[PDB]
Amino acid sequence: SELLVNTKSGKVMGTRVPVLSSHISAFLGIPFAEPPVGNMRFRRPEPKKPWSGVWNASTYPNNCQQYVDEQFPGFSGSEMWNPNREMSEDCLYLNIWVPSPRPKSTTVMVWIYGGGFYSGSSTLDVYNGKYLAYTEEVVLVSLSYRVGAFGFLALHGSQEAPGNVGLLDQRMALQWVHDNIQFFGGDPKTVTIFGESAGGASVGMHILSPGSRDLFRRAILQSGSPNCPWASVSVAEGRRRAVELGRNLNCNLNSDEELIHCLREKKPQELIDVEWNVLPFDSIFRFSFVPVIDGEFFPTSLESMLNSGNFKKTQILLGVNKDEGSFFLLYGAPGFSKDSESKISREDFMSGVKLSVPHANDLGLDAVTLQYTDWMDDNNGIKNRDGLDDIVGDHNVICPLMHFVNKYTKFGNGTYLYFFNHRASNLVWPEWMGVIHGYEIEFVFGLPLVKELNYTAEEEALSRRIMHYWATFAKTGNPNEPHSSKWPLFTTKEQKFIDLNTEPMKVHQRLRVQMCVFWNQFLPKLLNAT
Amino acid sequence: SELLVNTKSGKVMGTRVPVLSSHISAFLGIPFAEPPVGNMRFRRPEPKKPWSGVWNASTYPNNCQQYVDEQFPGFSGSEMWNPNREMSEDCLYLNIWVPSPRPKSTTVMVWIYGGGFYSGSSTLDVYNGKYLAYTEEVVLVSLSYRVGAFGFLALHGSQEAPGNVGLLDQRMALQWVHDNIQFFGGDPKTVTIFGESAGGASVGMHILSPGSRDLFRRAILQSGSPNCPWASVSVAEGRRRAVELGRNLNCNLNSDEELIHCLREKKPQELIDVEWNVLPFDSIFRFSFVPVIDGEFFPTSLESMLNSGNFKKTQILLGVNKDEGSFFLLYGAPGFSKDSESKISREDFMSGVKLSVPHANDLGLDAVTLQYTDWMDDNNGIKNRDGLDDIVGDHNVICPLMHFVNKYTKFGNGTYLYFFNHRASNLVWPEWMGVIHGYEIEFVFGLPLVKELNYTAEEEALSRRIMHYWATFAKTGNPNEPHSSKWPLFTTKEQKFIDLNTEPMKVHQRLRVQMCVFWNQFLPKLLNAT
Ligand SMILES: O=C(Nc1cc(-c2cn(CCNc3c4c(nc5ccccc35)CCCC4)nn2)ccn1)Nc1cccc2c1[C@@H]1CCCCN1C2=O
Ligand SMILES: O=C(Nc1cc(-c2cn(CCNc3c4c(nc5ccccc35)CCCC4)nn2)ccn1)Nc1cccc2c1[C@@H]1CCCCN1C2=O
Ligand SMILES: *[C@@H]1O[C@H](CO)[C@@H](O[C@@H]2O[C@H](CO)[C@@H](O)[C@H](O)[C@H]2NC(C)=O)[C@H](O)[C@H]1NC(C)=O
Ligand SMILES: *[C@@H]1O[C@H](CO)[C@@H](O)[C@H](O)[C@H]1NC(C)=O
Ligand SMILES: *[C@@H]1O[C@H](CO)[C@@H](O)[C@H](O)[C@H]1NC(C)=O
Ligand SMILES: *[C@@H]1O[C@H](CO)[C@@H](O)[C@H](O)[C@H]1NC(C)=O
Ligand SMILES: *[C@@H]1O[C@H](CO)[C@@H](O)[C@H](O)[C@H]1NC(C)=O
Ligand SMILES: *[C@@H]1O[C@H](CO)[C@@H](O)[C@H](O)[C@H]1NC(C)=O
Ligand SMILES: [Cl-]
Repeated sequence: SELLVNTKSGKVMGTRVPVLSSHISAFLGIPFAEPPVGNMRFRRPEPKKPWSGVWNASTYPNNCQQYVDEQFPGFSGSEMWNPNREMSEDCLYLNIWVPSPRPKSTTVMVWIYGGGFYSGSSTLDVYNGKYLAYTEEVVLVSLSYRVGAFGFLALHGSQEAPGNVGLLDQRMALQWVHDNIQFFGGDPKTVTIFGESAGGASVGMHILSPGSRDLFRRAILQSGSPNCPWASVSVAEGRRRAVELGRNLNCNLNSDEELIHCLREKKPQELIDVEWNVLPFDSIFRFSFVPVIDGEFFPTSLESMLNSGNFKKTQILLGVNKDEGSFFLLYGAPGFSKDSESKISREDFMSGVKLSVPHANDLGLDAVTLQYTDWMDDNNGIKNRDGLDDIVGDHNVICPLMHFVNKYTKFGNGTYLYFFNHRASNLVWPEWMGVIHGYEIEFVFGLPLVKELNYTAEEEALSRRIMHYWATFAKTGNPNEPHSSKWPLFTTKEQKFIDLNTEPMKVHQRLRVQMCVFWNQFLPKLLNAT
Repeated sequence: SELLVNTKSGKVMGTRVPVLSSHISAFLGIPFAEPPVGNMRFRRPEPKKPWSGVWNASTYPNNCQQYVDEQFPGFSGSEMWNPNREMSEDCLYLNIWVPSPRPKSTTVMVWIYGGGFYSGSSTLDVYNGKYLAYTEEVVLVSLSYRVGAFGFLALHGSQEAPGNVGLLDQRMALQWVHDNIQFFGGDPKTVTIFGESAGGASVGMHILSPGSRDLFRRAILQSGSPNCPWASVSVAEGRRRAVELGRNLNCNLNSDEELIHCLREKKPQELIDVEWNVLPFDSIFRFSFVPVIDGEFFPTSLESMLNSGNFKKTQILLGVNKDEGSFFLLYGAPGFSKDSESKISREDFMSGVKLSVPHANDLGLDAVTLQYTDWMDDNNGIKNRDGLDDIVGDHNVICPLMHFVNKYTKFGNGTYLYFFNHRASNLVWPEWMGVIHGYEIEFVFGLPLVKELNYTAEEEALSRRIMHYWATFAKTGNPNEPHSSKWPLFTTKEQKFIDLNTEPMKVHQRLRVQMCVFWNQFLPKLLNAT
């Protein structure tokens, strides 16, 4: 009744779920695509053919095939991001939380997970949509999309592996929401897409892409933006990496057809076991199979589209965390450890700068080093550690996002910018890692409202504040409720943003402006000239 | 008797001068070279031919021909640097102050004036040697040398205008002191050469040049060093500037012989009136006719000599003032005025860095700008003003001297480094100009001991401290008297220096190390790329 919904592709039966001493409706694992298996590996997705009978939507779906992180086996801080369901190429499903009783036509929020375009799952505990759906009375959808080679192997000119098909998975789930969310009490004209890291870059890519623009109303980007250096490659580099994948697996490389036929014969984990081998440099915060600037999903270069205003004009809300770079250093840079303060020697600092800016020549590396080194105190291991942390976060997340925010605001209809700098009281990671990439998600999704998880009362209040900003923005284009302190519009001239933490809101201006002139203006000019 | 001295070139008669309620002997205007006039213009100096009779040495000599500064007619702050005697090409003279009664064999200090190698006079009020000679019981000499085209026109390969003849003037005066100062009670084995700005660069140039090394014992460099960017040119650039001088005067340019012959026929003022026209760029802190790296006075490049230890190994005392760049901006950069706070707009800032680093390409100018701009507050006219001030001082004086001191200390026998940051209570210049290039000289020469000049008691104490440091260093190679606070040696590892001011001594380390990494390491590497 409330749990039995007839959609344009067939009937679905959801389940009644408890939430915070109440209940709401969950529809888990609804298919929005034909399974992209067999001959459909690497191909654009196809709409799900209608089914007869009742689709059982009581259980989370499979997760897409991906490299599983084993660096810290059994450690919750890393395991919380790994697939928690069986992995399968048959993974194109979405999940829906609906307030109970079903509202008439309410705001919809669609979550796009991150994971560097090589990993990610809609089913992680921190993406549980029920607290936000219940607390803010929104219809909350989480989609899925192919990652790694399965989603982003790009042999431009082939229609069998054109590239960007994981972005097209996202778009097909948005099309399904557009066509069906009315049956779940959602308003298809008031859909907000939001996501973090690669999911934030994805949100920005749909803002840019003409074929995506009519499938949502407004957007939220968390710790990612479409212009991030890791978020896309050229057609030539994508082809190079695809050919090198075939080389690693002893494939015929004489033609796209023969290469693709070979790759389609391999078991999924065979592809995954060599995926990191196709990267051109030793690096951190770089991923093998990512979106390609193809001339179709992206009609021209990202920068030209931003400069000309060739993008969807709407409201955006976006922001970054204080220490975006810290876990990346843990995973690939010398001298870092989860079990120590990770004081970094001068030698390991120089190695880390090179891993962090792998495309830079030696003069570019010198420029980065000078910008982040205190030459009154250059053997300070804490300053070396924190300097590397800032390099990774500034280069890969904060300054790309500030470039996006300044270009977008010239043409958009409203920008709201935040700086999340609260360290959770119950964090399992060491203090040197600070406010880590991804650790605002648990506040956005209301996990501190769960007493059993042992957040402080101020952390519950912060989460409620953030959920209300997010959902009020989603409903109206403005995070502030009329009548009371106000989160001010970010403007080209004043460039205001707010901190998000347990203290009373403070307004600041020009987020990280000094370092981002270096990353966005000077270093690109230096690398181009040298 | 005491005032009658027979030298190797002939007899001289000095004069008895009052000083601080006592008296000392002065020997003013002693010739040490043949007048470099007529066909001797531009040529190496010749020793003064012996004279008969008694040279009347009671009067200051003529000053060398030079561009006279008329920017502020009648203003003492600028007029105090202009020639105060008649100008003449017949200007190669020296002055000697001798304690009374005549000492037996005492320490000698020889002053080399600055003035950008285009100006300067031994006879300025602030170079009056009588207070230092009387107070510290030293024999004090001030020499002279040809400036401008007369001293540094350079047509390499010609023996008629080889370049560097002003430096050979200085060397001939050092040779005269070596041969004759014993007759005045001075020890030729304990001669300290000291000088400021171009005079300080000159002192460092005699440290490097083999033909000079044996003519002094130890050295003091004030706000100047031999590697300063304004202090030398290549043989090719020296030739270009010489030919351009001839072009400005409608000279035959077909050979060095004809060019030189044309220039020797011109009145001195004719050369001076076009001197500034040969500079390659609009600039500040750049001078037309300066030492040339010739393969003779300087056997190889300054950097290669510093790197190999090819220089005199002895003790040095050297340092800088807080605001070296300030008067240079007043003289040639937009927005600066002696009669205002000189708050600098962003537009005038950009023009100022271009005038300050004239040799830099656009990428280099961006790098300077980024290094000295606070992008949280880029329209602050006070920050823009002080940033430009720092740029001029760091690039032209402080960081070249810090490079010299770090290279010298690897091979030398004792380095003492100071930072002079006292603004005089009776200064005639506005507050924004701070601690100005040249304004430590009056303390070195003891002018605050003259009650009539209205220095404070604390400033007289500071002057007495500085004169005792300078003279104790001259006598012993160590500015400290073994018995009490102590000025520590500058070492490669700890890099210590002291402030010089009216407060109790502070020891610091790594003088302006952050900016000097930029000027000494990064920017040269940037400018040398594709
Ligand atoms: O894995 C590699 N590099 C790497 C991984 C990552 C990485 C790891 N993870 C784990 C995912 N978990 C987390 C997520 C987030 N936050 C986290 C916070 C803490 C811990 C895990 C997190 C937020 C966004 C969602 C995901 N994400 N990114 C980031 C940057 N570089 N390199 C690698 C792995 C195997 C083999 C090789 C390599 C390298 C690559 C370079 C060439 C040579 N290599 C190999 O052969
Ligand atoms: O004079 C010019 N520039 C300039 C002068 C100077 C300059 C002036 N002076 C006066 C000397 N007096 C002082 C001294 C010292 N301190 C002083 C402190 C305050 C005032 C005068 C001082 C300490 C060292 C001894 C000298 N010294 N340096 C410094 C840097 N740039 N440019 C100029 C002049 C005439 C014509 C032209 C130009 C420019 C040159 C560039 C090309 C175009 N130009 C001209 O046509
Ligand atoms: C050397 O020159 C000085 C300076 O002109 C002569 O001394 C001046 O002489 C006049 C009268 O002859 C006195 O009124 C001044 O007081 C003197 N000034 C100084 C500074 O001494 C001196 O007589 C000359 N001696 C000679 C020519 O033998
Ligand atoms: C749907 O699946 C769940 C678990 O697999 C089960 O508990 C439920 O009864 C199923 N409903 C059906 C088959 O109608
Ligand atoms: C958004 O657009 C409306 C209508 O064009 C305009 O009135 C409003 O000022 C805009 N707001 C912003 C923040 O651009
Ligand atoms: C949460 O707090 C309760 C109450 O003290 C405690 O029993 C439980 O172990 C805590 N859980 C965690 C994961 O810290
Ligand atoms: C100076 O040289 C002497 C002679 O070798 C040496 O004993 C002394 O340690 C040196 N002093 C410094 C400060 O280098
Ligand atoms: C010194 O001060 C006195 C009184 O304060 C004044 O008469 C005299 O002119 C001053 N001298 C100078 C050189 O300024
Ligand atoms: Cl100042």
